[PDB]
Amino acid sequence: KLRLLLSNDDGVYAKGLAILAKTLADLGEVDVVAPDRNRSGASNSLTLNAPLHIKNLENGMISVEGTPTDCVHLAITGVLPEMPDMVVAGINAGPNLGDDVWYSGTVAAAMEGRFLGLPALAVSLGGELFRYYETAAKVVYQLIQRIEKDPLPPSTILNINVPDLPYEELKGFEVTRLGTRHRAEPTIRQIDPRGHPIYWVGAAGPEQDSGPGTDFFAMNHHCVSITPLRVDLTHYEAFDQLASWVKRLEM
Amino acid sequence: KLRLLLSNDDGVYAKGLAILAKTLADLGEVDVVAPDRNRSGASNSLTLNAPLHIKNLENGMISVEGTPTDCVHLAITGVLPEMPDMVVAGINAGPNLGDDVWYSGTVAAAMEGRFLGLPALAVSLGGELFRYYETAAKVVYQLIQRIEKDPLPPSTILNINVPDLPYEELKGFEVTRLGTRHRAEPTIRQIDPRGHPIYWVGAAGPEQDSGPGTDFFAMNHHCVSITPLRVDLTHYEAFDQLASWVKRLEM
Repeated sequence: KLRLLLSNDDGVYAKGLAILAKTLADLGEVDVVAPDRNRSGASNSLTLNAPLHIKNLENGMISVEGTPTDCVHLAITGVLPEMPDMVVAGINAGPNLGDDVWYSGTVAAAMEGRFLGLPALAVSLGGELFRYYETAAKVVYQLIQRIEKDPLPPSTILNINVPDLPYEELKGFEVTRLGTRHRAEPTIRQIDPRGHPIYWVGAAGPEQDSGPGTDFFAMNHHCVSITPLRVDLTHYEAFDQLASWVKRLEM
Repeated sequence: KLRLLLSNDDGVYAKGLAILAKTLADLGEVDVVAPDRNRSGASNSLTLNAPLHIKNLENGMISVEGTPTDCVHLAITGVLPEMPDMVVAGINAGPNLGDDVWYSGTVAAAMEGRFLGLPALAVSLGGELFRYYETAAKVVYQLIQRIEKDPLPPSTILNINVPDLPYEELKGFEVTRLGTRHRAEPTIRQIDPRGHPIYWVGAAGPEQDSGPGTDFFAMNHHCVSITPLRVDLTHYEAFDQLASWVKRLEM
């Protein structure tokens, strides 16, 4: 069979998502469960205090009045009649590189697919212009066909970024680590029309660790970037110092 | 004098936060910057699409019309006059164990207090009754007191869960790894007053990986559980295998 669950964070009507769904429709059964509108910065947020409305669209897609994580979670806990085999999230309007991945709703939807039997993919198109969604879609199509022939470890979550170029201009595929940024920009305080102060979250800081081997570098050099993400947040490297510290607390 | 920034995800009115703030005010200068509403499930979502209104309450707590991550992020990028020395989030009404940390606003607040340099603690009280916030407050007091004299690595973020028991009934402190949960409970479908289907996210699933060494195991045996969390999401251990697989993709 191969049943693919697709979601995104740009909203159910986004171009990135429609192109991905059309292209993957040739590989298996595609279900789309996506937010009804733009949910950037949603990260892995779940809506817990309120219930969500859900609408079946004329085109077959399912639109949810909730977050990207809400979409995938609901989809794999009863909203879909049949359990999907993997999650693919995207194609995002914009890159998800380095520190940005921590806040990304696109990455979060993929992460929610860790419960399934096959790898989950998050896919993002770089730049600000978004001219070649078809390139990202082709990359994903290829990854899935291979995953069928050549299994990856279970609970593999791949963060994929694709240069906004024609497929032929792509310089290769690279396994990368997450780059880093410098400190975030300060908050911006303004005064609203009634004289109440308001504060914007500042922009992310400039790229810091962006050298060879990072996702930033691969993208800046026209390579598809593929980063495998941890599903266990335990800092094992810290155990030695922390455990001895806890031992010293016994009085 | 030690500067502590306190936040939470239960909201600025929560008993857990009030107790924690009263207790730690003895150890240093405390600034409280917390959401004006219950933001359970917020994960590290950030408000990017709009500016945030912030207000000072009569008791000196700062109330933010946004997420727990918004609170800490704004607090450390120009809302406050001085950089805090550490961030303490909680005390949460309910445990944050294993998988929970992906969605927890409380954990995210502490985590935001890390990858901008600062040490940080997330603190959660177990169970569903929350009879002994004072116990979690006392535990945190002792850990911070000790941290001042017997320093942990500067990059440390701790996820702390406290059994809901009188302090005298705690069996100890334990370093732990994140356990795992079984599949989450089914979505709960209802109909709204106007005849439209609505769906509630179901409760977290039962403990799966719950044996010796895990946070669940420590909590089940009445120990305070202490898990250090990592800031690098790159799954390095998977690189070599993934790199090899990407080459076969390119074949």
